[PDB]
Amino acid sequence: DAPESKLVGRVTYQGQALNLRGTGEAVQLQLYQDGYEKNDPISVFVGQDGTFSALLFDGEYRLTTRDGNGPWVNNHESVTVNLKGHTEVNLEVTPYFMISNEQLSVTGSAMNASFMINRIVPDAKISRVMLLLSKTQFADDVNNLYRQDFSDVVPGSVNLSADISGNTEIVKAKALYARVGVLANGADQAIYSPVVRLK
Ligand SMILES: [Cl-]
Ligand SMILES: [Cl-]
Ligand SMILES: [Mg+2]
Repeated sequence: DAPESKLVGRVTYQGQALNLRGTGEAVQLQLYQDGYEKNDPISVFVGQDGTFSALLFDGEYRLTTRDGNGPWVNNHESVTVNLKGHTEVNLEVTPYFMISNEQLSVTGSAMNASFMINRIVPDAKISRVMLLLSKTQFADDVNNLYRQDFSDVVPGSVNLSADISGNTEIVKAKALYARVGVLANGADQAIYSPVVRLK
């Protein structure tokens, strides 16, 4: 009916893609269009690696975060998109925390996780830190085979060990993936490390 094109994008911080919950419509962005035709915003769901893709009608769009949704300041961050042919964009946000220098491993007895939690927003506080394992490439606070929360972690160097002994599902798993998550006080979603395949 009208020219259509693929829009590909990423949510980033200082140009680096964010690691998020990419399942269950956990993290969404909105695409707005201003014109005669009173077009409602289009919802786009962000993946685990912070990417999104949409087949849309060619035109001018305003890509923004959804109010109060995501592990970042509720600043209504936005970017103008001129969609004509295959187009790629990024959207800069301000995360509460960033996870870096991750070292994730499993023994027969424990999941060991060493990493750094960097505070980006000066008054942000950590609500919980999560150690996760999954049988699949998808791992998050809902989608996992094993989850252990830590509620007294502060920013800086972190060294955690979660007891996975006696967990038959981990022993049975043909493939095993690990991830860590950090949820800020007042946020609806955590920030994560990349998913690491352990077996
Ligand atoms: Cl062992
Ligand atoms: Cl569990
Ligand atoms: Mg901005």
